Amino acid sequence: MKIAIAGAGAMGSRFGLMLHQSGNEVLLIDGWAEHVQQIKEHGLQANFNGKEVEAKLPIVLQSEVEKEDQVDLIILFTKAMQLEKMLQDIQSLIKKDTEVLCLLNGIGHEDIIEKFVPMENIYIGNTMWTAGLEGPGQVKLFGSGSVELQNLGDGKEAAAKKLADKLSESGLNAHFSDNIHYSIYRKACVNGTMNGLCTILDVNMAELGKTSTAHKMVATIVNEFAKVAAVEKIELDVPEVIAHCESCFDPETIGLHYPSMYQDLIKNHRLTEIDYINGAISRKGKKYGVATPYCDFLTELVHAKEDSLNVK
Amino acid sequence: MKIAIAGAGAMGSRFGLMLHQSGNEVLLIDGWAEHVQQIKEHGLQANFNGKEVEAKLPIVLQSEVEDQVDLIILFTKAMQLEKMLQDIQSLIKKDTEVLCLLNGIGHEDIIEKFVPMENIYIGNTMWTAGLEGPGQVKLFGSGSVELQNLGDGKEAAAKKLADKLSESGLNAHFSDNIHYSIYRKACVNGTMNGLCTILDVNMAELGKTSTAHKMVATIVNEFAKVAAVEKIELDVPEVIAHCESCFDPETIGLHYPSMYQDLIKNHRLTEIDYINGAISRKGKKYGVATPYCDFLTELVHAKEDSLNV
Ligand SMILES: NC(=O)c1ccc[n+]([C@@H]2O[C@H](COP(=O)([O-])OP(=O)(O)OC[C@H]3O[C@@H](n4cnc5c(N)ncnc54)[C@H](O)[C@@H]3O)[C@@H](O)[C@H]2O)c1
Ligand SMILES: NC(=O)c1ccc[n+]([C@@H]2O[C@H](COP(=O)([O-])OP(=O)(O)OC[C@H]3O[C@@H](n4cnc5c(N)ncnc54)[C@H](O)[C@@H]3O)[C@@H](O)[C@H]2O)c1
Ligand SMILES: O=C(O)C(=O)Nc1ccccc1
Ligand SMILES: O=C(O)C(=O)Nc1ccccc1
Repeated sequence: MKIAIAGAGAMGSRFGLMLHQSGNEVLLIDGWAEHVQQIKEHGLQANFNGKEVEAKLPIVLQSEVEKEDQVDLIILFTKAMQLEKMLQDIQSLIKKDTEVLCLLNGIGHEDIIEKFVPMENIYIGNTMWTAGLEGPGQVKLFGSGSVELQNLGDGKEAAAKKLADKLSESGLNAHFSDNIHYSIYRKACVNGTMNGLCTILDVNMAELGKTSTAHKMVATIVNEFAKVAAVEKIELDVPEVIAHCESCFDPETIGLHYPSMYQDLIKNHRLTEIDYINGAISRKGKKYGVATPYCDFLTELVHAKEDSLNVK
Repeated sequence: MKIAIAGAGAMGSRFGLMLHQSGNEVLLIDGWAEHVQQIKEHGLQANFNGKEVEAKLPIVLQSEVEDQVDLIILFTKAMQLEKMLQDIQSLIKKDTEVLCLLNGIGHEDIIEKFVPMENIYIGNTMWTAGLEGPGQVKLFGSGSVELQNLGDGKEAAAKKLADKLSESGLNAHFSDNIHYSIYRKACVNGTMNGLCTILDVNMAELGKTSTAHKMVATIVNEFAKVAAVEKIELDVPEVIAHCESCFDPETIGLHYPSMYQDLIKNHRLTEIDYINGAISRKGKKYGVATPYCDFLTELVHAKEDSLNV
């Protein structure tokens, strides 16, 4: 099939590369002009599991997408703050039958996606794959991963399973889930603890785990996520989710890495996705009458940090 | 009168120096051996408002005290206060006034283990100081002191003590509501010190951020809820404004708070357990939610652990 990767940064480049290596036709769509020009002239370059790889993937600036152009599957992989503008720029690509899959971190992206895409064509999930964008046209891809996804449209279960199988045929290890909202919240707890705490404390995940108060901070935040999720009839298994968060402390899994939010703000001086993670829990709390002070304070701290570095 | 400065770091050095320049007899007591040695050999050196100054002040290691004084001024960091009181017990006679001007809350409790209640005076100060290295301080700006007796009937003795300090330029005032005053300064220390430390900014930089006001106000409200249980009713709007006045680059805004100097610059443990930590402890005791103070205290301890302090 024809697959467009809308947002061809670290993760988008991974998925595009893997989907291309299995014989899919892949179009990359991106908003970073220098990145697009590099890929045009020299292809996408990857340190892929140690091996230098190059692939000439077609790429277009999101503002230059052709209303004549058309794909079967759009995979969204922008950062949360770029999602709307990306959808505005590529709407003409959204035809009757086009599947649209969102695998961004954070909560609530469906609402935005539903302004541009018919409900029956929306698939959402999250992923445990990782990736790094080293500079224009350059990515570093290590580790293993998985994808979970579910259809949001009534009667699209089989189409969702098919979509997961298709991704799995390119090595993406994708699974259909019958409770994607539970799965999104659970992963959001990980992003809601590791990302902001590492960023503010200036540590990697193993270093965070070594501190005497990490467990208390993680557990308090996870409880706040769970109280908000319960209002939406999602009952998180808090002890399992706390343990799932703390498993990131292990050097043998992902502990030696810095989370994406750290790479964004501390290393690259870019705005973070905090409003969509802890911030989403704060805004829900206010609306539901649930106290979410740690999410409020962590969000505030991260914004302050962004401001202190003069980030956008 | 013979004055001992128990804890002769940045602030203890200021007070000692100013008290000595007015003709008081001053003994410094400290636990930093290298600092004590430097002062013995070369005197205490200060950049004092731009003038290089040297004063040869007697100094003794706290563990080698022997040597009576009339007034002890405590100026350790909070974490060193108990050990300091243990080491200098022999100096605390039925006579001796003991004045605590440390930042933080609740130091009377520990002082009462060593000092009779009628001899305890407490307060806080708006003076500033920097310890640049052993035997070296930098002293700029203006300041003030507020203090009150804790013992019944010691009001006049407290006023006299304030006048004495004022005679050395310390701009000290008696207060009839020292607990209000301690809480109000603790709100400053409970916002600026931890937030600057965690965010790696000076006070003016903190004030320029979009969320500083919200963080300050939430914290101040937690202090006020705890203080109200103890029948202290903070004027929350005025306290918030007093905190935010630190944001002004033309007054104190260009400075890094003491906690920042401690942990980020010098890799030393902080006073967090006696500021935001004291509000958390009280919140547990009174059933009052203090989540910002809990989280800020946790974040600072995690920061300390990450720097292996
Ligand atoms: N990277 C990871 O390991 C990881 C893991 C799981 C989920 N996620 C999630 O996947 C989504 C995408 O993350 P990502 O890491 O691929 O983001 P990314 O920042 O690498 O890319 C996002 C978009 O930003 C653009 N961009 C990147 N750097 C830029 C710069 N300097 N100037 C201009 N544009 C620039 C990219 O070209 C791309 O269009 C996010 O929601 C993220 O949280 C990421
Ligand atoms: N510095 C300020 O401007 C200021 C302003 C108002 C209140 N305060 C408060 O006054 C109290 C004392 O503060 P300070 O600034 O004078 O503390 P300080 O850290 O300058 O000195 C306190 C004690 O620690 C010792 N010390 C300092 N560095 C050391 C080292 N490297 N190794 C071993 N020992 C060392 C000092 O000799 C001193 O005895 C605190 O409660 C503080 O919060 C300080
Ligand atoms: O950093 C991120 O944004 C992210 O999702 N990291 C992550 C990936 C897989 C497992 C755990 C955390
Ligand atoms: O840094 C400190 O510990 C401190 O108390 N600073 C401060 C001084 C004077 C006025 C306001 C704050």
